[PDB]
Amino acid sequence: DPLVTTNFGKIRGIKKELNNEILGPVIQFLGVPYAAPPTGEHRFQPPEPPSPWSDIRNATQFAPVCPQNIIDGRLPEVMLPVWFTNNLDVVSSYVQDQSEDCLYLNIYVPTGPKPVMVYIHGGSYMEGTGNLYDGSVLASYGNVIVITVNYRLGVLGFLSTGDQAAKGNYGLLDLIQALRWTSENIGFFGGDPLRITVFGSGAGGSCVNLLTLSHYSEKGLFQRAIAQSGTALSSWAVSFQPAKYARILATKVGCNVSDTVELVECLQKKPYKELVDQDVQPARYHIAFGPVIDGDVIPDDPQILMEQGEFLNYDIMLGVNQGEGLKFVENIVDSDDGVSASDFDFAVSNFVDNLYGYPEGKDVLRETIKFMYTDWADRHNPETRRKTLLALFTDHQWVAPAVATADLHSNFGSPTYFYAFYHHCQTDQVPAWADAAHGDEVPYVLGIPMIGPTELFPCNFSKNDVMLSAVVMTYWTNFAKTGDPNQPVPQDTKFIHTKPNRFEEVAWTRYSQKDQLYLHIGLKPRVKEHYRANKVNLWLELVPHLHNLNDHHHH
Amino acid sequence: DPLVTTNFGKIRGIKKELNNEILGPVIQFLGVPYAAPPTGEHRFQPPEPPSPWSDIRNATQFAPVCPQNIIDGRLPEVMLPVWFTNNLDVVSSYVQDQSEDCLYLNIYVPTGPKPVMVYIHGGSYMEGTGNLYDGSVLASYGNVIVITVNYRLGVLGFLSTGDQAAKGNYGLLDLIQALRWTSENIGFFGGDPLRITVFGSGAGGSCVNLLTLSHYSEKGLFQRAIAQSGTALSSWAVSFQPAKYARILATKVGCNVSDTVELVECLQKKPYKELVDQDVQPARYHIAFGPVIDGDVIPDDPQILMEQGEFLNYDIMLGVNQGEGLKFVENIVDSDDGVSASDFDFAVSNFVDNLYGYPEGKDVLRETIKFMYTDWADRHNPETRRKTLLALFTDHQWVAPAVATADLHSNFGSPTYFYAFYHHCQTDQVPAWADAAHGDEVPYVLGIPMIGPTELFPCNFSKNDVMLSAVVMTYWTNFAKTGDPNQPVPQDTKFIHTKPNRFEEVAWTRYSQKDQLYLHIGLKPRVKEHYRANKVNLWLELVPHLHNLNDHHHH
Ligand SMILES: *[C@@H]1O[C@H](CO)[C@@H](O)[C@H](O)[C@H]1NC(C)=O
Ligand SMILES: *[C@@H]1O[C@H](CO)[C@@H](O)[C@H](O)[C@H]1NC(C)=O
Ligand SMILES: *[C@@H]1O[C@H](CO)[C@@H](O)[C@H](O)[C@H]1NC(C)=O
Ligand SMILES: *[C@@H]1O[C@H](CO)[C@@H](O)[C@H](O)[C@H]1NC(C)=O
Ligand code: NI
Repeated sequence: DPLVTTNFGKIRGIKKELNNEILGPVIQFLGVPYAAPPTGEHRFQPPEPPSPWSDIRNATQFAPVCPQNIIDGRLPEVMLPVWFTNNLDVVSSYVQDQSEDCLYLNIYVPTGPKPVMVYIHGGSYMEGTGNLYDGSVLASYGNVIVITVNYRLGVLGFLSTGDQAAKGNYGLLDLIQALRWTSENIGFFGGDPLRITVFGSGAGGSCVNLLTLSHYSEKGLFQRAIAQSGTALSSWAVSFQPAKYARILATKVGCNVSDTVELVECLQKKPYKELVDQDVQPARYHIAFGPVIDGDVIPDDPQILMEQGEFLNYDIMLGVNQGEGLKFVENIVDSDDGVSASDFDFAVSNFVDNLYGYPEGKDVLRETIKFMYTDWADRHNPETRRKTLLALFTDHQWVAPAVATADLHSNFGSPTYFYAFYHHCQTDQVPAWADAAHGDEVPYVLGIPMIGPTELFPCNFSKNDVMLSAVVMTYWTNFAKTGDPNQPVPQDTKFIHTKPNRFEEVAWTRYSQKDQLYLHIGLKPRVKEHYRANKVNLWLELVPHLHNLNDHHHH
Repeated sequence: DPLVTTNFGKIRGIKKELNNEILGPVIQFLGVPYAAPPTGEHRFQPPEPPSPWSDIRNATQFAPVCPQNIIDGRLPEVMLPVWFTNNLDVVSSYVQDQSEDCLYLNIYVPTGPKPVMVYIHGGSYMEGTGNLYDGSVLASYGNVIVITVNYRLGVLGFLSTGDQAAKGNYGLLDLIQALRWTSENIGFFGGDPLRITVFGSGAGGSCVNLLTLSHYSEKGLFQRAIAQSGTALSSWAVSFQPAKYARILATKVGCNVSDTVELVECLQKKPYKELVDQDVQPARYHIAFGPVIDGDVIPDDPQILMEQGEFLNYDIMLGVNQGEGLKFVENIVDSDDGVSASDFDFAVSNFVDNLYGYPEGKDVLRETIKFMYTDWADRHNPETRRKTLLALFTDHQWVAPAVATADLHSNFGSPTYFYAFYHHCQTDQVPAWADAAHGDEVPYVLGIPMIGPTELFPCNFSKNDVMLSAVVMTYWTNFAKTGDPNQPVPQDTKFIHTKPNRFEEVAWTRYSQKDQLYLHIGLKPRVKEHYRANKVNLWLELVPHLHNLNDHHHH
């Protein structure tokens, strides 16, 4: 009978055996309230502490998830993890039970104080749940406590009128409240509040970075951050026109009045289902509801905050996957796995126009970008065209921003580590020609290969996948334990790996803007330098110069 | 007693043994007049046939060379072959005996009709002599007749008033006259007038290409062309402001009168040395005296003629050397063999402004070129900077023009072959870090390694140099024999090679604009595709687009 007494009352967890003969069991505390329900007058308001209870509260099953709709095709596939979009039937079972009363977290405890890794999920800020990420294997394997969190999503978590009526960022404030709850109560579970690492993939990674830029993350709250395939600098990390979308939403539900306070009060009267089901489309590659620059939680544009080093110095780990942008080209690839020269020019031109605006003069940007992403040493290959087009989207939305983020963190003294993920397990839902796509590193970080194929992750993981997952978890948990991916657990070959550990002699060197060393995570691992340096510098150095040659405007 | 009766009279040659035990001797006919002396009223006039003689004329020693000055530092080192500029003391001995009466050619005959290879020398159109190129080894080894030619140089060979007073191109007309003489008389020496191949390096290669664009090269005159490191499309292949320089020269010698006919008549009265010794400097990277677009010999801009396929369909072979542009950077390299970021920016910017003119608006060209030639994967390496800067000059002045030439020839049906020369023998006069420079292929084509170091080519040639020279001569002479570098002599290993022939299994595939297959000539030979495709397309496609973004002007 796993009982723990927290500052709010006694809680009962549940022991769970893992589907691996080597891994020990864990104790799970599911559906733990970390804040009061954000309902009634508390909708569109910062989270309040949870109410205490006098008996023993059971935490043996997941609590309802935050309101969302993932079955009507409103989800931006180019932004969400492929494992999620390709397995909607299973994902749906995890979010079938919903409620506005959804501020709960899950704790996985292995059977001195242990490091705590807090996972922040996120695809587009509109959907998901930490419940989708089983932290059992990571906890048991790395001997760390793993926590998954549910924070307010979409409209309920991010609506903002651009003024005092609704300041936005409720979902981020929930994450901060979950971190405060953890800091104050995890010791009761055997956790170390002085060694808290927050990690997340995709929009979850964006959340991680945004938290490091907020003064609400007081010194000492958490110590390290791991942002996988997600930054605060991408076009879809922040909502820059919140008021516009708040009013479009209001108009659709019959609440669009002149006064913003009355508008919000009206929205607070609506059944949450009504707000969630409306179709509010943002510009392509951008978001409608999400983090906003309120001047308080998020003090200014993240780019400015980063350039000016407006963040505490956490230990930082970040990276990207070889082929993040799969969904960007998957639909235009012909039956021969190739992309035509015409589809290529069309795709590149439209992407540039949406991100940089239409030129009011003679174009130079589109012409230059098409030239740069054309393999002149093999310009006739339709498959190579597919590859370079995919690389363009990957470089622009993930690689460039990640490098810009790494450069600034190291420049300002944050111990930084960078990785490029070049491995994955292909399911029957992904093209045979595809490389690791957005979200593909998640199963490895969570140790799914160690417990075999699951409903959520059905790929038939190989022994090499198990070995690689073990390697990744060792680096990730070493980082959680010391802020150094190499300490204290060496990369050795043990029965758990099932195959020789190919990283035995690979020390993950710290990243610096000068050498830019990074870990190439794959079956042929090694530390390399200047990840895709040519394309990264094209986007960060040359393009801005060319962009300023003309006046541009959007629509 | 080597006697031959030509259409103009009997000529006596001289037998010559070669410094190689395997090679047979050759009969040399040196100083054979192929035209009448272009003196008096014949200065600045097309060449006339030579006068016949009734006795036996001796052709056992070189005739005086055409007027020139190579000792006062007026020679543009960036344009001339390195072996020439680095060994002026020896070169000077070959041009010490000069005369305006200089239209003579040299014939090398091996001891059915044999193919004839006519070598056209040329550094900047102002200096040199075919006498510098001993065709003995090529003739003996390949069993072909080799001819070297002396044509009018500099002022005497190319002065033009831009009108009828002096139409220019006298030196080119001399080459045509030498080819006509060869066509009509080489059979008397055992040569085949139906298999005449013209070849040349540097400005000599430019001459070769210009001849293919002239209507004066009537169908049947010659059948094949080999242009080594030289085209008719480079900035220094043609003189575009002839009148301007004709008048600057006239002013310097006291002949600048208003009437162009009177100006020319005055120049015709001057001692040739007076015209040769004047310092007439053209714009950097351009020429003052050289081929001009007269609308007759050269009907229009070579670029236009090439785009429109205005040339007969010859068998063509063309190529470039790995590091042509050595002299462009050699002087700015520090004692550490590197180039600073500042010197790099300065060199690139100045080169671009000279070739493209100064922009009258915000620059885009300089910024883009600097970005393209920066190795972002090793941006801190000063030696890499040296290499990329050298590559920039090489790509622009030699590679791009050669590829443009090859593409057009193949597009219009000319059987085309392309090579990249990646081997050389370093003398103690060139930097240890340098790769094959401009003119470095000459010793190999001429078989110099077979006879050991010479006064002109003092490098201590290795066994591999001998082997490679043998390989090159086989490809070149096979081309002369059949128009196909692979027939009829196979690339086998014989005692003459001294080392195993590394090209035994390397068939030189024909070049096409689609596959752009070329022969990589080096110690690790093989046919490759799309030589430096990225940089070539940058210059041929992207740059022209960026150039048109602004109005540009020169000074
Ligand atoms: C809590 O769980 C216990 C053990 O399964 C059960 O007996 C009880 O009915 C549940 N509800 C509570 C909190 O009493
Ligand atoms: C909501 O009302 C305001 C003021 O009446 C108006 O400006 C706005 O367009 C309306 N919202 C929309 C987009 O329909
Ligand atoms: C030509 O060469 C021959 C043989 O060396 C020599 O006898 C003669 O004097 C030379 N002069 C001429 C033109 O006969
Ligand atoms: C030569 O004379 C002409 C006309 O008298 C003049 O235009 C030209 O500038 C003179 N040549 C030079 C460049 O000195
Ligand atoms: Ni000017």
